[PDB]
Amino acid sequence: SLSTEATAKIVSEFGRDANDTGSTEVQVALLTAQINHLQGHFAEHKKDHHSRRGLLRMVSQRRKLLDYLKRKDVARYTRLIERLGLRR
Amino acid sequence: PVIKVRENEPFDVALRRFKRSCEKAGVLAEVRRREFYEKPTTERKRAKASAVKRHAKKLARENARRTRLY
Amino acid sequence: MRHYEIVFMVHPDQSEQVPGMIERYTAAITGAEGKIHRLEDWGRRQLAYPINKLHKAHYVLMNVEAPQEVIDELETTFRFNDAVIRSMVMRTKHAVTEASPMVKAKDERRERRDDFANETADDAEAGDSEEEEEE
Amino acid sequence: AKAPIRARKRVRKQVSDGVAHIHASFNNTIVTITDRQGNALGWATAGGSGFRGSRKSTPFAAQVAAERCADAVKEYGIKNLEVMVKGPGPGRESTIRALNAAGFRITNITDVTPIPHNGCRPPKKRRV
Amino acid sequence: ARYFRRRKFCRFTAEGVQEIDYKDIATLKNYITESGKIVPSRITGTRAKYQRQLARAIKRARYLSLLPYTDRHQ
RNA sequence: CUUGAGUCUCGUAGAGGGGGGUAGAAUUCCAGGUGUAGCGGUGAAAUGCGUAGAGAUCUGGAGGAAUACCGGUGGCGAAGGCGGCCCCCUGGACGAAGACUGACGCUCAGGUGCGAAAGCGUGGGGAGCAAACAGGAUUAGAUACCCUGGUAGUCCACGCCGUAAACGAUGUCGACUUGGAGGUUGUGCCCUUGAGGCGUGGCUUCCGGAGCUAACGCGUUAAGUCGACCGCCUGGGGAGUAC
Repeated sequence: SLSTEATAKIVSEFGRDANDTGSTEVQVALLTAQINHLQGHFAEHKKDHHSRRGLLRMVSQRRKLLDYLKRKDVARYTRLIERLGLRR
Repeated sequence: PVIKVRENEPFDVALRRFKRSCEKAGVLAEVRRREFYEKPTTERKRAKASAVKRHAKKLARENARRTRLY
Repeated sequence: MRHYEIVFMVHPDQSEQVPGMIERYTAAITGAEGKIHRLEDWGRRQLAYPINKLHKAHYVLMNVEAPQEVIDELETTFRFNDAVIRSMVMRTKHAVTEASPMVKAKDERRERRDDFANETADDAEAGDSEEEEEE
Repeated sequence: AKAPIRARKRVRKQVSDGVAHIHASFNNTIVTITDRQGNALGWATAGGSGFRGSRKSTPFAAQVAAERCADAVKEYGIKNLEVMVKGPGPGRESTIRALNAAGFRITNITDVTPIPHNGCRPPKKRRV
Repeated sequence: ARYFRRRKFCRFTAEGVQEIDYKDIATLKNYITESGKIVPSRITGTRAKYQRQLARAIKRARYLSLLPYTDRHQ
């Protein structure tokens, strides 16, 4: 779940300039905004484990498409992760 | 369990058939009996289970025409 | 935006409180750019069971659309409103804003079965005849 | 307890209508006649018929319990009746016949046998 | 004319009353015994879904005192 | 590349999860009203409660676990698991058009997260029921069973090792194999001629064919034909203990 206007902002800034959602950089950036909102909820609500199962799904598919991206272009990869302010 | 729904025309004998729709069953039936949590889903809800003897009967009707028992 | 259908009733004698409460409930909703698509009062009705004693109450369908944060503040107000005896607000899925199922009964209540009193004139000042503060 | 009284003629308040309450258990019936506003005008029981066992809890003992109490209240001057029923035990209908046989109308047979919103947990009893 | 969808003599012999509207008192008493509780979908011949939603809308209604919760309130 | 899968918005069914709000009914309780001799238990019975006024019953308040009802072959979860109604945060799956990426895939030791149930530390809560305990009853023996008294417990919040028959004791995901129909729902079409009919998806189920079984049974949701990868078993007793 993400807001319509957050979904349009991601598409404007990430992937190519065609404004698709389908691509490996932009799918990584669209998952990302939802992982970050859910980690907001899960600042409290500390007994909510059966939904936390959903975070580990959203994270895991992101681990697979960043694994794919690094087997391909190092420019797209090294640019994305720093331009999207991701991980620690 | 004379059942609160009123019998069509009042008489000294309660019309127990015409009264119940979902009263006493599961709620006041297992009186002085051990309460289970999840057994009732399969234990009491037996409406499909009780239809099968009627179906078996409605099948054997047809076969009695074909055998010339009928 | 998402639609939340609030229906509530008020203890007759305490109805004199609500014309003050409604004008705030509308100023917090239209203050968030929401809408009221009717706000229908049905008149005084018989309860099936008493709530805080008395067998009568007066029934009001507000029929809000509001963003979700504002409805969250309104169910807590209306539930703890002392004049309100009980209130219900229902889910967004399959929600109506037209063609009410109680259109006749509303007219029967207001025309005949009502209180006929000053304490429900105040209720009608909270009813279709809504007056509300300026935004 | 009971006294050996001369034949009865007596008047009390001539109230004409009442409610009866039938509290049905496994071992007994308690049958209790009240005023509509809700005050004991008299009672009888199945257990004072001194059957013992399971045998106290049969429709014929439920009938005669109803007949003792309905009788006694002819001095209270009741002429019409209603009953509330409270238990799952036997004398479903045979109690109703004794209230009618006392010469009262008994048109409203309201079962009020209370279903709590899942209340207090019952004794476990046999392990089947 | 096309897409008429319940003209006449089609879906059910016995008419469907509400789904999730709960504001009329007479439509809800269609599924309430005098003991004060919602009737099974096998007795009415509802399809189970329409009944699971009504079960919420009637309960919601009851709690708002449109309906009796118990036999003791007759 | 799409022939695998992945993603965006739209729609849909349900008791999925976590925190908030909220009414009424029995036992139970305080007060007040009414009222007289038994009540309870069981094969039968005694212990138990009662004339110091019981038992039952009416009126008003009280409190808490719980939510009686959705109750059906329904739907959801992770197996076990989930059922009052609302609001807030939010998962997972089922459809459909427009559209995009293009093996980004399968499995998973280790692993971190996560409890049916009771066990359980502090806080909160406590009404009934109850292991033990006591006494009756059985003689049928263990204070067990069975009955009456009766406590921890059961109940919530957070927290500790996650136990079992842990479930379709049918691993995961995917490919292939005559179908009709029930329950019931997205959606294309119909006077929706009957929880109806056909097109095509959805879980869920009855029947039975090819194949598969020692036998019941399974059968398109396999226990068939198979695919990879992982998990586990190798005679009884003694041991789910010992090390």
